[PDB]
Amino acid sequence: RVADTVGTGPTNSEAIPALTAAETGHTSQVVPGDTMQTRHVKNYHSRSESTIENFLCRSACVYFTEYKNSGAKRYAEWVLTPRQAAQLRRKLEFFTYVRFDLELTFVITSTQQPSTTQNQDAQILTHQIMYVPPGGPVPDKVDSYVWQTSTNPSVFWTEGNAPPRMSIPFLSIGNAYSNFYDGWSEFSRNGVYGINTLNNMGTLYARHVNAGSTGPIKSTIRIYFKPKHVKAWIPRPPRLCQYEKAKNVNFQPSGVTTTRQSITTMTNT
Amino acid sequence: RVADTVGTGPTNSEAIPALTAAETGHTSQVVPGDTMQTRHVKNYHSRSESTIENFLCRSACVYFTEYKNSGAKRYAEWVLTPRQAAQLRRKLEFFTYVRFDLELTFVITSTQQPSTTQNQDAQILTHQIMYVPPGGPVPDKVDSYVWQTSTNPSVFWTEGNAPPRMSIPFLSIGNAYSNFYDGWSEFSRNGVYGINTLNNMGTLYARHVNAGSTGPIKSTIRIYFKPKHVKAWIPRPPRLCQYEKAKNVNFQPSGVTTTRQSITTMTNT
Amino acid sequence: RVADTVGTGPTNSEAIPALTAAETGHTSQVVPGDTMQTRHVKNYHSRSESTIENFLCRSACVYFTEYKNSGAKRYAEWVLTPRQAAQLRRKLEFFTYVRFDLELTFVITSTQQPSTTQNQDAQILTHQIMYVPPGGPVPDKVDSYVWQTSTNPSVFWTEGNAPPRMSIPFLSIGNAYSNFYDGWSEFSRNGVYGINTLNNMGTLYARHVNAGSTGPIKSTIRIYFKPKHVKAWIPRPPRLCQYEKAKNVNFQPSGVTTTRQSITTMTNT
Amino acid sequence: SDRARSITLGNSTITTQECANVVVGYGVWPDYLKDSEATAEDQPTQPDVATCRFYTLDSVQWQKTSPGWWWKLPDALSNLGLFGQNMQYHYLGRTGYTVHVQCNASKFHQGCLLVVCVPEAEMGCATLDNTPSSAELLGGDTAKEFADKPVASGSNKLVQRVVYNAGMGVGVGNLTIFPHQWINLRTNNSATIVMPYTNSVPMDNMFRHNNVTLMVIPFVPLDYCPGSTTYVPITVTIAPMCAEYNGLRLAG
Amino acid sequence: GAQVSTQKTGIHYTNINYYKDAASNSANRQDFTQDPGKFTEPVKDIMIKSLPALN
Amino acid sequence: GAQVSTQKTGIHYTNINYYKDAASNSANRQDFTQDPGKFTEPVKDIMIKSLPALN
Amino acid sequence: GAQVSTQKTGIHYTNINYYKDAASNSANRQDFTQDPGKFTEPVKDIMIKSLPALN
Amino acid sequence: GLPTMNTPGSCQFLTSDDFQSPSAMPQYDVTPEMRIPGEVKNLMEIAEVDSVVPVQNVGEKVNSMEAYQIPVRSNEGSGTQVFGFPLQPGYSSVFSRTLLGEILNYYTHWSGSIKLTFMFCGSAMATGKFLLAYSPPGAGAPTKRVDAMLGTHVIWDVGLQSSCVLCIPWISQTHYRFVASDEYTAGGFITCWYQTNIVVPADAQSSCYIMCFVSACNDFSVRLLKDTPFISQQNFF
Amino acid sequence: GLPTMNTPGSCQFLTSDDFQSPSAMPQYDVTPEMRIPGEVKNLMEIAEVDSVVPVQNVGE
Amino acid sequence: GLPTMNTPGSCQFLTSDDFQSPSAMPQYDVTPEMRIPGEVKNLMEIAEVDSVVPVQNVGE
Ligand SMILES: O=C(O)c1ccc(NS(=O)(=O)c2ccc(N3C(=O)c4ccccc4C3=O)cc2)cc1
Ligand SMILES: *C(=O)CCCCCCCCCCCCC
Ligand SMILES: *C(=O)CCCCCCCCCCCCC
Ligand SMILES: *C(=O)CCCCCCCCCCCCC
Repeated sequence: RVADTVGTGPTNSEAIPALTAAETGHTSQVVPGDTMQTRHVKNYHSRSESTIENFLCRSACVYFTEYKNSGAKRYAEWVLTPRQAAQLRRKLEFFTYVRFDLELTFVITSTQQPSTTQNQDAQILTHQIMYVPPGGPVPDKVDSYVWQTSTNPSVFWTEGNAPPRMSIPFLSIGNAYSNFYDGWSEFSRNGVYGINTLNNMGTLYARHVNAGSTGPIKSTIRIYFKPKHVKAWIPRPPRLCQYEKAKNVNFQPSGVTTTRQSITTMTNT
Repeated sequence: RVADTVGTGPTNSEAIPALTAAETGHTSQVVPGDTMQTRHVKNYHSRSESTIENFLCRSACVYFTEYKNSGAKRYAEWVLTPRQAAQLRRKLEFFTYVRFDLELTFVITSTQQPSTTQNQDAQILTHQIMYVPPGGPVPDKVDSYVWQTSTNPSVFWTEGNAPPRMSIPFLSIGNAYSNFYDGWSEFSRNGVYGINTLNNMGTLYARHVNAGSTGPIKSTIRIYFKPKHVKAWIPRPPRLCQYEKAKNVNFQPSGVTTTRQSITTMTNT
Repeated sequence: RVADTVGTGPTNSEAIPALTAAETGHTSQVVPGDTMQTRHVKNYHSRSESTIENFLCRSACVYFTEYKNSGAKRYAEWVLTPRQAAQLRRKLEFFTYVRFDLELTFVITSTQQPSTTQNQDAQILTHQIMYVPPGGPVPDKVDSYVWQTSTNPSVFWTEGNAPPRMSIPFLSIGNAYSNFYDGWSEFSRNGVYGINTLNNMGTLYARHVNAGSTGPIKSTIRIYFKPKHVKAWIPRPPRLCQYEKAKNVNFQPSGVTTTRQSITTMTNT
Repeated sequence: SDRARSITLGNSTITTQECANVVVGYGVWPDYLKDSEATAEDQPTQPDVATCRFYTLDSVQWQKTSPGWWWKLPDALSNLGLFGQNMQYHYLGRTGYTVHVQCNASKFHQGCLLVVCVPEAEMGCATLDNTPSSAELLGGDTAKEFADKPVASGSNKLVQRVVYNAGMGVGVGNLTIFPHQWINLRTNNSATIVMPYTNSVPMDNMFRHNNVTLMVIPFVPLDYCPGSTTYVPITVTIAPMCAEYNGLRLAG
Repeated sequence: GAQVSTQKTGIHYTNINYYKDAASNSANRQDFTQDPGKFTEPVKDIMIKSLPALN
Repeated sequence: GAQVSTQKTGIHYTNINYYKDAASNSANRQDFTQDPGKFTEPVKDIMIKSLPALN
Repeated sequence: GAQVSTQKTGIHYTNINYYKDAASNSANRQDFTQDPGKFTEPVKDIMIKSLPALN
Repeated sequence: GLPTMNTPGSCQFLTSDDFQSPSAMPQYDVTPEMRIPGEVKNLMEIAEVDSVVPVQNVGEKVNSMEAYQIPVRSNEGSGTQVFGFPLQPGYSSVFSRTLLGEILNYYTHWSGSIKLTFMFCGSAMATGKFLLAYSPPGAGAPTKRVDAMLGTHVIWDVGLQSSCVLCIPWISQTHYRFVASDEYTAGGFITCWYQTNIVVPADAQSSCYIMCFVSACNDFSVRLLKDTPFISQQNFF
Repeated sequence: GLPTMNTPGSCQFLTSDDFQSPSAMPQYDVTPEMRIPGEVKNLMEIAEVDSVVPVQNVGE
Repeated sequence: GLPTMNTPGSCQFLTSDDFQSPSAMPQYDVTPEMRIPGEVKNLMEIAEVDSVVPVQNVGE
């Protein structure tokens, strides 16, 4: 981790650690004792908060969807990506290739909707969240045969309990997920660009298992991703521009930095 | 599990691994190095997802019934079979004989029913699910003496808790359950065909133990089967046709495959 | 801990333990056997309730705020300090420098607010409390992108469960928190006095994650601090005056003690 | 002494008199694929000295106003030699590179270039609901150029090229985490980077994925006084390293 | 009476059985023995590849 | 990795730590060391009772 | 089959794995190995400070 | 069963918690790893890498490459300033979007030494000397060369070897400093002056540029994760 | 009793979970096994068996 | 799972309780200690120190 400062006295020598050539593409290994007289300091500081498995291993909200126990929008569909929401996305894009296991956690809430229904009296709601791996049947309605879940992972959750959670393995067909792809999936080099199937990891469906009330209730499910067991390769400059789309790297040109008055001024504007 | 590819150089030999006779009823044991030059590859792939105790060991919804705390249909009756619902049924019918222990899990939900009752105010519902082994008394009403459960297994469940579950042994009188029976139970060879008593495993009853509200509440119980400790013998071709009935193998004649334009075309229709 | 009394007989000696000079700034070490005849007593008393890690290690309410699921004041903001509430503050100010780990515990309650809304029917409330370390984005509304919590610690709590709690390390940039600062942060010695950044430890935000009801509900969150793993240095006279402000040591001049009739009277007034 | 260098690959030899060392990747030198990382079961083709040798690309003038240039690596050598004839007959291949950029000018000239090899440099589009076409990203040994002003948004399949965002939406001054050297005209006249194969798969098709992009970007413009040479070229030379190919089929 | 077994990896876990019936135990997930030679090669005579199947 | 320590009496208890941070541990209640001699008797010369404080 | 490891301090804790998959385990927090020499000093020749970078 | 009791914090979702949870796909074997070049195991690996600093950033310079360039020229006399900016990465306009500075808007606290490198990009006939100074805080910025040579400084002579390093020692009352602006944990000021004029012959440009780089030393550390103020959204993308 | 704390994922029904659960019929002894020909222990056993491919499949 | 039973006093917040609770900031290393003069470990240390008594306290 952090290294200890070593004491140094006066010099007058043919050594020149301060002078260097930065054209070589090498970062100089100069320490403070080289350029000045220092005392010996014992350092007890650590670099344990800046591990990759600390930086990326906190739950982050990626998406939220709504669905109702009446009318249209009886269920919610979402294709799992960590690219809908800015904050998690930016952190993963300090790297080109990442490999991790997910832990999904769901915060499901319900809100009574305005109506003129007399004598509402909800029963407790039970919700079903169904993970469907790539390919295979997709529910086209609440009350299809796809919600049987004979071989699709699924959880059921009654209100007023702890959030559900489940672990997902590393599901890539590649040896790492890629956050950037500089190519086309077609051999003609036509169609969509930057689209790849290394990051597929199914679709998520959510519904009510009962309409408890005679009146309308609308639920909101929020999905949290927590990377764990992380490994990362090839670091990249942070994103400077705001994101526009979830499938593209497209951007509006942004200035390098914010301005200031002069090149000698000691304040920001 | 998966085997390692072995490197091979040029050949010119009296050996003929590629030529075979497929009339012998033997599947050829040719590997890629036989027919071409290969490199040596180490494989670290496994066949752990295709074990029979992975394939069949996930909960699957088999049935659901409804019952009310008022009027007619005060309780639900169901004879335990894994043949009401398509998805579980198809998986078990990759085999002729299977032997397993069940784990039943019940998802019980309640929904307020429309009425003109003023000042409804439900108390928490408690439900009783009663397993009755083959033979013995059958409840003919809610509030019969059969719900005493002196010697019938039974569970009680109050709303807003975890789903009940219970394990069931292997209950066959035979040494395995049979998924197919090519015979009659009668010695005359009259009556129903394909009916056998190796797969009996009682009837399930479900009711409300209280009507909490002054208004009407209707509950829905969903039964989930999870095979475990599985053993299976004699594999069979998968079902090609849609199922029609739960006691018969009856089918509508279906084509072998879907069509395409030509025998040289590289797309489906 | 407590020491044992030692027996003593008559004296007539050139020893003078009773006579002392109190000008020396030394507290006399006279024990009762010095000035009179005593018996030998075994003491089994202990000083275990007057440890610093007993005195300061009990939960104490520091603040409470309110927020609603409708209208203005959708969330609550509070900068963490143990100086809003008198009782905890006074105990810590028996010392100049303290060092401890917090344990936060939150008691969150909700109260229905009067309205003319017909057919209210609340769903269970879920609350989010978000800790934001010094610097970084601050939510400016309910439904901002800051409540994503990609890297800010956060808890979610559904009603009718145990209070949340979390431990916080010792977060000072100094080697101890200071309860007193006799200086300015500016080098000019202008601006606010007694203001220092050794005691920064972020801001706390709290909101509803759903409005469950059609009618208005107002919640109250109460924050409890419990010091633990305490170390304390340099003791100080207790506060004699009532506190006025949370950032100042400002006071109204108070008499030394309460009065009594005479210097020979044996009662208080 | 430390400034002289010679690199020999196949027929080719490069010699420089001013050299800033050689940068090697992420401290990984090109190697052939192992049999404990391989997936494909056929015997590789390894042409050796018919693929792994220096190829010069077209030169491009450095002017007082020039914004920069980029070349996408497997598709800038795709028409050249037997490197180009092995990647259209095979489905797979993997290779590292040695990139050598030359630019010589007098001791009365000044300027500075940044030479970077950027893994998977995916580049934005001027219009925000389209992605670029393959005729705006890929040259073929001709360099594509950046712009100094934003590309206007039409109904475009154009690339958003601006030097200061690098066409990727990042600060251009932070491209120094990628293997890099500077050509500063008062010091050195050449730069050498040796890239290893970087991908998340052991081999990949090279006619629809570009796994590296070379960019040469002026940070200090070219300047000289009247009477000096006004034409200063920048030549790029690229050699494959440990090329393999697998999956022999028909051309295309 | 705890069993310690290896986990599925690209460590170890501990398990105690709590019930008196062996139908209450968790599913057997880690049984990987197999023998495809009953369904492939059910022939009485031994087939050798690199020799005629029929003489 | 359990610690066994004595209880406060006029027996013993068992404790296991469950978390990887040492700020998650329960409070230290049983530390009874003390030294009042910093605040009482801070004088440079050693005071002996049964002798004049000032000669 | 318990592991006993040291906590982060300015003691020890106990952990048992309960599941048969190694993707169910808690996050690895205490891996502190590092090597900045891939990204700093990627040069082929060894640079010695206190000697010219270019002769 | 076994008598148990629940404590505060049961049935909560803390986003920083580490607990075990069952897999939704059991007995799934993951694909093998391959060695990919340039594995990262710490973010202080990639904060020790030089990154061009946009010292200029005055009006319309941030929308060009002129931000990174620092003017120097032949002028009458010497002892005129070249640049000045305050030490406070992850706050200052100059340093907030540098590679060092963006691994430091995810943290509340920072400690250790920082090394600036300068690279002279004139012609090879140009020559000059500079005074690269750093002043601890408590007396404001130096406004003359003679005020600036009372702090830490290095005199840089340009010849062969076209770079020089000004290493900024850690001189602080506290062990850590805030990333965000506070006057209690003020950093000091970094300034540059002509020690000697830029001297050129005829037919060589008398205007030259300097480029600046910044990286952390090996005694550097960061602490206390937080959200960055530099990414936003109004809706899902 | 023993101080405990519940974590996320308590009182959920995950369909892929493996936990122990009490038997509804305790001390029930199951019928003996017999050796039945052709036991299957993996599905890659029965994917290694030749199967006639319908190459033609054009209209009727 | 393991059969358990809850006792009275579950889901209460007693202000005097000592239980362990997870940290909101994991792997956070705290600043080193320094020796500061006059550490206090008991309050009977600082009750053994002489303090001027206001014996008179009659009116003003
Ligand atoms: O609270 C958070 O966790 C949360 C809040 C905001 C957020 N990101 S955001 O870009 O600020 C954002 C802000 C609002 C919405 N949004 C709505 O508020 C809404 C209401 C009704 C339908 C659809 C939507 C919907 O897309 C979506 C994203 C992420 C998470
Ligand atoms: C062998 O079983 C003894 C090993 C130690 C057992 C620890 C038991 C854990 C708690 C009891 C589980 C009891 C289930 C009925
Ligand atoms: C040393 O720690 C081993 C002694 C026996 C440990 C019994 C553990 C009790 C149950 C597990 C607690 C685990 C907390 C993460
Ligand atoms: C090694 O694992 C044996 C050490 C003692 C184990 C105590 C186990 C604690 C209670 C059981 C946890 C079981 C999780 C499935």
